[PDB]
Amino acid sequence: ESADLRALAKHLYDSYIKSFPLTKAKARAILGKTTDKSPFVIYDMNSLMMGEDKIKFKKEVAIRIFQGCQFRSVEAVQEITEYAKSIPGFVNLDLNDQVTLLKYGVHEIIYTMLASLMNKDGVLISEGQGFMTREFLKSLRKPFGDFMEPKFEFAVKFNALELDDSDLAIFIAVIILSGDRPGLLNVKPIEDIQDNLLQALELQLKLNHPESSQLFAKLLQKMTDLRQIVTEHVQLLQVIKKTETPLLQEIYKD
Amino acid sequence: ESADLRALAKHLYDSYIKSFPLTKAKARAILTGKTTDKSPFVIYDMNSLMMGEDEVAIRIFQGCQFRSVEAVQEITEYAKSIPGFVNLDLNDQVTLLKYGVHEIIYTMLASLMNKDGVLISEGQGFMTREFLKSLRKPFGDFMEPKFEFAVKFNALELDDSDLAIFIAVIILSGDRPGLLNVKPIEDIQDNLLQALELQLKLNHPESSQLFAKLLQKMTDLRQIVTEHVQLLQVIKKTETDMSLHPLLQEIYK
Ligand SMILES: Cc1oc(-c2ccccc2)nc1CCCc1ccc(C[C@@H](C(=O)O)n2cccc2)cc1
Repeated sequence: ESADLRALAKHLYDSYIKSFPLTKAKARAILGKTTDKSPFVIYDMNSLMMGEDKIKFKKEVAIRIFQGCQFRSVEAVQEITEYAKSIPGFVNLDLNDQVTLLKYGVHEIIYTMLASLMNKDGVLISEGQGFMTREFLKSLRKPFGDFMEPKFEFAVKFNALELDDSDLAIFIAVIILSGDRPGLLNVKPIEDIQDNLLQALELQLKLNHPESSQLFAKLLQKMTDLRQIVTEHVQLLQVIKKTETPLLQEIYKD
Repeated sequence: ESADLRALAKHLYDSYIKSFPLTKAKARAILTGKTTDKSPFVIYDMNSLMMGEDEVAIRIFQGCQFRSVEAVQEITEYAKSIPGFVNLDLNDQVTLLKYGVHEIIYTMLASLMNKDGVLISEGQGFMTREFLKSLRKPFGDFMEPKFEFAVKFNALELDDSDLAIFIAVIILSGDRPGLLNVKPIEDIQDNLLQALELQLKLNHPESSQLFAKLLQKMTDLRQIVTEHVQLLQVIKKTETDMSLHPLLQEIYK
């Protein structure tokens, strides 16, 4: 029934709003033009120095930035974890499976949601208070110059679909309820749920983007691009391990 | 109009049948015991390999190469039948084939597989999964991920008419590295995706969201290709005397 799919769609949009403080609509207004404020721009080493001193950020510079992405990605995991629980049926799943789906899904959500904060020239930083340019990130080092580049390329491609928060809220849920995560114990109810969410997403895009033909298919094929980016992210973290050689190390276990 | 989509579905299926001599329907008939087709000789060890022939790890490897070269040429014929494909920039035609070819091969190879092995030699033979594992250190690994994919993919229970549209969709992907005109390619794929969407709903009415589940397999396919390339580079260096087929070299370049 199309009413229940629409009900599922709004539920999720309502949860998403409560879970994620900095929304795409907001990020876009900031990027985009709503000149009621302005983010501090970081475009080289000197602008970074002021960036710290001016707005509060709670060794080598290339390292210090990388460690900031870690801090922020840990914050995002809690936000995504909170959102997951609102997805109808998710908390009724076996607890090991809940943890499994969060464990593997979280990086895909992060880069998906990152794209909302990125344009072709840079990324909003620190609750949108800043803007780190793409050039500045390119110019970091032999290891750290390629950390963000693949994520900018995906964003450019992802953002060309012009999804909004109402669309994304349902896409994110689809991602979490992936029944192919390794080590899952009861795959059926996960797929039962994802199938329900895929119906709601399908209907969401049709009503919200009636002229955008086959957008559902294009977005689902963007799931390969997310998976490939996540794959080649740990491929950098393996090399970081052999370059960046205590109780904080524990907090950012992964 | 759906009628236009049904016409495209029919057209692609027809070309599929004309391009691929060993269909899934034929493959399944041979595997299950249908008396339309005849039973395969089974290769499960060295003597059974010696009998069927009436160093082996390399022999099997060069055998898979010859079959991929053969498949590439079949896939190339199929592609040309795809409305709009031959009208594309020639450079892109080659690029779409370069990256789409192996993804098609592993998709269609699933059709020839069950959990316990794979049809060979136009369905005359059947080589067991376990036998393929028992091969030399660098050659014992190549087929497993293909089997693990096939088991998952075959569970969707697509038929040749479904596969015909899906492989069309794979070929006309506008995200291939180095394409010149993404728009004409994506316009055609939209049309194909619509057709597939209608094909699946009609052909598999009781099968919820098969379209979405099918598209998500394109993830699994791309991983299979990367694992394989990695694994070929190991053999380049291990086996200095082993030759890869020119057509396969230029694809992997
Ligand atoms: C296990 C087996 O053995 C034979 C075979 C064929 C003829 C003679 C002896 C064995 N075919 C198969 C499997 C089906 C054919 C087949 C297998 C694998 C591939 C992928 C293919 C590729 O990546 O291009 N390849 C090349 C070398 C190793 C893999 C393409 C085609």
